[PDB]
Amino acid sequence: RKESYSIYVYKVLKQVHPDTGISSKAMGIMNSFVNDIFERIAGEASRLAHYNKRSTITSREIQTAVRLLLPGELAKHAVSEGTKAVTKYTSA
DNA sequence: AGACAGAAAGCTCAAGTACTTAAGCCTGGTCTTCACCGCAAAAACGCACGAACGCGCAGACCCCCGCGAAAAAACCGCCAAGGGGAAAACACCCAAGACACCAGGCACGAGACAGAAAAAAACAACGAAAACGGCCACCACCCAAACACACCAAACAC
Repeated sequence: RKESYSIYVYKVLKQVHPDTGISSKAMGIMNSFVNDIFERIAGEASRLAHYNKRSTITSREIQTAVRLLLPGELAKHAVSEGTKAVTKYTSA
């Protein structure tokens, strides 16, 4: 039962485009994409942590990594989204 | 009132103490110039876990061989337009000069802010029980794959 991001990418698609489906080949592309972005961000956060002699990866490390990797408006909106989500989550 | 005496500062004259020098030149050799202090991190050896090792079974799936339809791939030929060569020329860039700027070097001052130290707690990891989200199995539906018709419209000729 080798695990994947499929259910979520289909949930998000159904939210943004209720009448649009997804081929298996394109679904594979999305899984690869998610995995790749995950590894870019986590790796940058790891480097940041090591440089500053810290042992925990917190939201600050992730935010900075996002700012370093995502170009322009992609970064600005991603940061907004991430901040909104961690705000909503802490205040439950 | 004055005359006598005693008590004074003074003054001088013997003991004790601090300080100084100690011939000129010359030749070799040997020895030594922070010592004792102790943390860093590279390393020794035991102990216990557990990750990877072995080996055995399952079967999935990769290799090989077969025949046919179909198409792309190979070969040949005309030829046109494109790559390349030669030529003009003009004004774009390099070169040389004189005058001047500001980069560079050194200096000192002030202090913002980086690195360290000591405290203190909120936050992450651990063990545990728990149940529901995400996976597999398998069904049915309809998007796009396909074939057949057709109108449309770019191409090139004149």
